[PDB]
Amino acid sequence: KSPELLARYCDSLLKKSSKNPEEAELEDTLNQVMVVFKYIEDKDVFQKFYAKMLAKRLVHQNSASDDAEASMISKLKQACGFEYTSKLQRMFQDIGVSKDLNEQFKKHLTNSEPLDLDFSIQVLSSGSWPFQQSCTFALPSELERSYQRFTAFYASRHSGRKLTWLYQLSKGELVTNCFKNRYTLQASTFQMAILLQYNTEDAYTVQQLTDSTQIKMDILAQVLQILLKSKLLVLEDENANVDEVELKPDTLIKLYLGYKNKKLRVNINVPMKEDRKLLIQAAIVRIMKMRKVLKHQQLLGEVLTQLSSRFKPRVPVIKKCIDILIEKEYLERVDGEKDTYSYLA
Amino acid sequence: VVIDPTRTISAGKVNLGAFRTYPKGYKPPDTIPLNKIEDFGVHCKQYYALEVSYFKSSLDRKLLELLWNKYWVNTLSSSSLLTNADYTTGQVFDLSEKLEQSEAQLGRKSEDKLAKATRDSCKTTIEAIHGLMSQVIKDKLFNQINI
Repeated sequence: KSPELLARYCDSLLKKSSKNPEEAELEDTLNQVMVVFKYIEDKDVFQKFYAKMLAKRLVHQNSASDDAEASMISKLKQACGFEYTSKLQRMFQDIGVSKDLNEQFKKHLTNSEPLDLDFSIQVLSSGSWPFQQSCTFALPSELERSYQRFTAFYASRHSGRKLTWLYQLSKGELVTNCFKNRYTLQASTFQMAILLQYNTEDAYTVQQLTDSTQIKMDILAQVLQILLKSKLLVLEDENANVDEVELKPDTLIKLYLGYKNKKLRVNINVPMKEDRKLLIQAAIVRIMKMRKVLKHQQLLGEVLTQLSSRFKPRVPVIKKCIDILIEKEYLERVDGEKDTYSYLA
Repeated sequence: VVIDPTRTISAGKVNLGAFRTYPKGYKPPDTIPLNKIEDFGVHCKQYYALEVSYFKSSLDRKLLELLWNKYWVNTLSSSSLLTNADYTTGQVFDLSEKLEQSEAQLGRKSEDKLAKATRDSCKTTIEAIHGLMSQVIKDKLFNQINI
């Protein structure tokens, strides 16, 4: 838990607050973090919660001092090694690549028929990010044309690549033309679709919104709850407490025409929220007895052949098993070759 | 004694080895090391391998040679000097090395290497002559019949 706490410290440090630490003192406190970092005996676990914390920091563009992010990973790379910071290097490079990609896309737009909205997208990458497409969603009629346009731009530039859009992590801004004044709210894609459904009629039932947006039940219920919290959708019984109201697919929710919030920058997009090791050791010692002298890669391949057919173990676990078996003086390294083991019983 | 059933079955010949070991912390005597650790364990210098030979009694020999018809047919067509020619060449090679060592020793621990080299030479020559005698007997038995 202490590693997690240190990593959350890191998160604050780099993320973003009302006060931005100067670049001089920002690296000063980062050096102190690395002073205690080497004292940490176990290094594998630190990368586990640092990956998801960093991914949320960058995908939402909530990171502060992205230059300090490059130096932070630079310090880590020389500390533990390339393999320990290989995944995080992909995350940073994807942000830099997509930032360049956005600039070229804007230039391509001017030379052709322009869009009707300011469109920006982070392309990310598959296999290196914890994100995955988990919620089905129907693309709104207003956010389709631009969609197609970008796909074309991503087909002429890159061939053989397929995009898998993540509407769960996509935000946006929506203007209004029917309120008392001109408002500009910020909401996720789900909330944008729900609020744009009311463009042609006044009141809809819950089922009429579920079958129009194809969002799953739990996420749709949560989005309706937060929208009701922002008093943007008004139920028939005003006096009923919103938290204890039980939602059913029969209530006729209508758009609140008389919305009169004083602030013109309403942000309703606020975020929410052992046994195997012995088996690997036995396989390693058996393979070492069968083959007296082996290389690290050949030993890994043999372990994968004999044992990975059962539960598909992770390579770092096997490497740690090799290290602990070395400490137990079960197999020794051979001088003259960095990766060579001899079964010394 | 260490046996290897898998290689015995897959090769057609028995894979066996007899070994003896040295006392604890005693006798550290001084391309060979690489293959030595490749086929032996890490403790190559901690134990040595005896030369394994087999024997049988007269009744056992008679029963075996009288068991199947494929044992006297394989004797009249054994064709030595060709089944194990490579072993003979290797014996001649290490005989030459032993003769060189004996020549070096006799020019100037106390083992009389010349006698052992002579015994090895007599042994290998005797196997060669035995093979030639088998070939001569086969030629006289089969080729010199019916004109």
